[PDB]
Amino acid sequence: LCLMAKAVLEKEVDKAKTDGLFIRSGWNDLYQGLLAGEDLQLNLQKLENVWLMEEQRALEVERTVSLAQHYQQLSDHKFNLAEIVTGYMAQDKDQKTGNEQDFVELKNSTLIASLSIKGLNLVEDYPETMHLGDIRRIKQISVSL
Amino acid sequence: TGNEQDFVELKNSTLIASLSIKGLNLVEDYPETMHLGDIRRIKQISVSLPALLGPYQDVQATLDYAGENTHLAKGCTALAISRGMNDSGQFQLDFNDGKYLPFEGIDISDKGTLVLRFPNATSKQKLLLQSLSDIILHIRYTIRS
Amino acid sequence: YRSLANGFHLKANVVAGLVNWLAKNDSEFTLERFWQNISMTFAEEPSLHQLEVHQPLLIQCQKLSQYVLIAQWAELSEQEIALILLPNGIDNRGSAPSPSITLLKLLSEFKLCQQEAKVSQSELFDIMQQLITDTNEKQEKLRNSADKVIRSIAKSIGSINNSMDDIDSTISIRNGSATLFPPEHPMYKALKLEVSNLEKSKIQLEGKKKEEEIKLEQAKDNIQSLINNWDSEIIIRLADA
Amino acid sequence: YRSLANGFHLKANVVAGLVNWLAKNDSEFTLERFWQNISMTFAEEPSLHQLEVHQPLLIQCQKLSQYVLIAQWAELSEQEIALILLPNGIDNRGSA
Repeated sequence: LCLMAKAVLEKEVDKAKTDGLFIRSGWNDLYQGLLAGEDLQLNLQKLENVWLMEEQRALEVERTVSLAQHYQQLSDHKFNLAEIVTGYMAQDKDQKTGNEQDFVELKNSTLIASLSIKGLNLVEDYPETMHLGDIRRIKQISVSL
Repeated sequence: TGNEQDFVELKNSTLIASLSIKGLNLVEDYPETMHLGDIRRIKQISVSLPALLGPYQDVQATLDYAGENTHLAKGCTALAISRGMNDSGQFQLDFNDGKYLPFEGIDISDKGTLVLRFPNATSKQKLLLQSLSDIILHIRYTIRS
Repeated sequence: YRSLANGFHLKANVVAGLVNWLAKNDSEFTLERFWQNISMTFAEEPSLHQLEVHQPLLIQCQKLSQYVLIAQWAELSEQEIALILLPNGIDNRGSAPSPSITLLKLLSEFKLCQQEAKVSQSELFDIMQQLITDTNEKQEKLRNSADKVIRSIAKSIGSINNSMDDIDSTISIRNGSATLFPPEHPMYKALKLEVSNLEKSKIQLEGKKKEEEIKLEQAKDNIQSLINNWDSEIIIRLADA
Repeated sequence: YRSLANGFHLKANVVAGLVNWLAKNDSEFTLERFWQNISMTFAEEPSLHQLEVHQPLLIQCQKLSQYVLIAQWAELSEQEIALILLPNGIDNRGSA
């Protein structure tokens, strides 16, 4: 459980501060493992202090990237999505792949509308020359149709 | 530039619509001759944008605090815009939470400015920044003895 | 071993010595076989007739109790047992001699040796261990455990220099990204603190490095001096003890 | 000092007197050097041969134990040690 708590706080709080917490095992075989719970209590109290000091306010961004960008996608393999899926409604088991990153295919009757995350270009929304955002983490992805 | 306190500029394709908090004159709303309000503290600042976005076009924008403040906790100087309606820099904005809010704990009579930087207008922000009437800036502050 | 030691009024290392002691004499006994014989009985319905059927447990537990009686009579420590569990030991026979009168008077003369010396007894076990060992596996084992700490201190310096290079690269990036910024306290007064706070981290990493270099120097001094094992110093240690 | 004092059955100020006592005689000994010699060994895998290699700890701990025997024989208090740790002390020789 203490290792769970360390590996979960290392998501939010960066690993430059949670270094010396659970390096040593508190158990001592030469004695009967006495005072092993004190090591866990201290190393959870220090973990909790790391969480309460160095937790920061999130900067939320809601970005709506529809799939009207396959027409924009990579400018060497571009296509209109509604026209090509109308083409895929008949003549089964074909493919017009854009790339290995972005494509629309069907191997079976199941069709796959893939989309690369690097091709979304979401680091251009809040770029350099204004200083923020060491790390950008996805919070939640919801879909509208 | 209007002044060094209130101005509209652009150093890069990012434009800056700055706004001084002392120039808001919020201590004139509940003045003297009625006896209340030793301290006035900002509780929460939310922004509305009467722009046209249509179905799914997004506004990127920021807010910053400029003056000196040794009491804003961690990352509470910033706030991002993504909707245009009356929104804040939190998902599902709730006052009955154990955390603080962005811009919470700022005096009214300060010499700091609300900066309100938009990202690159040479990029996709053009034709979004064109239809811009004004910025509403719903301010919720707390009068307390 | 811990639960067998606390079942009696014994110590864990004494029982870990005695089971390995009985792992050699009566080679039918094995601690794995002892646990398998425990797990055969004591099913969903254990009883006393299940022990009356499975007589190898009734042999092995009394066999353990005999060596427990010998260890309580001779009052053996854990390193006293560990000295006789050396792969040749007393050199009359191989490792772990059988409980005869010969062992049971060897332990008596051994306790007389512990009484006569009037010094710390772990000194006696180290001297007696160099008299049993060969000073050829010991020297290479010290060289291996010495190059291990050279490797660990060099790996710690190699891991801290990467973080120092990372902090230096980020400070160089944040200095290169700074321009004039004629708003100073609105916009320029965020990179100065973000550089000056990492300056203290640079000072802390240099403070760690200036002691880990002393660790390297003390290691390379105390490891290039293991030459003087000449086998005559052990009897000098006997005349000391 | 507190953990070395509680390792034996001693007091914290008595050990803080005795380490500063040994900081002057045998000037190779330093409490910083003692902590660095502790941190050299006792790595991710400590053992007894690592102490057999690093013999300055085996000198320094026995050197500490000698002054512990002298402080237990003479039954020194902390201010008895602090009076002899004056910069000239008994004036026959210098400090410590």
